[PDB]
Amino acid sequence: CSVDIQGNDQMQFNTNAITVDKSCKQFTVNLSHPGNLPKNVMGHNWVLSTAADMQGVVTDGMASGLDKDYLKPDDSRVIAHTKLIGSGEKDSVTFDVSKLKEGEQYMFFCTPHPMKGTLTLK
Ligand SMILES: [Cu+]
Repeated sequence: CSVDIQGNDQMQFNTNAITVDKSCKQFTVNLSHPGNLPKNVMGHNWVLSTAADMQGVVTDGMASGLDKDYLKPDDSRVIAHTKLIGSGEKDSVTFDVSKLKEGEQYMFFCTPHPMKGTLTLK
């Protein structure tokens, strides 16, 4: 009931797709950042929302800026998120798998960078 994911200096996640076993009551993502660039210039976060909500999350996050991890505080669209990390740093996030609803489309993404993928219940 976890997955390790990396974001690198070339604005790439190392996976495009996360699957969550329905046996899991909670799920944990462990984000890391191979490379050499620091947070203030190539910081990554890992953020989960519905596909429909992603654009607003990104837009409001960019408006909120670096010190708020490029996320709007208390954004109710955000199901789960990590903090922003620079190279060598790590953050994990855990969420309640019962927040994932039947028939909904979930996406994960970094807010400052064009990096995204799908999250699916197995
Ligand atoms: Cu990023």
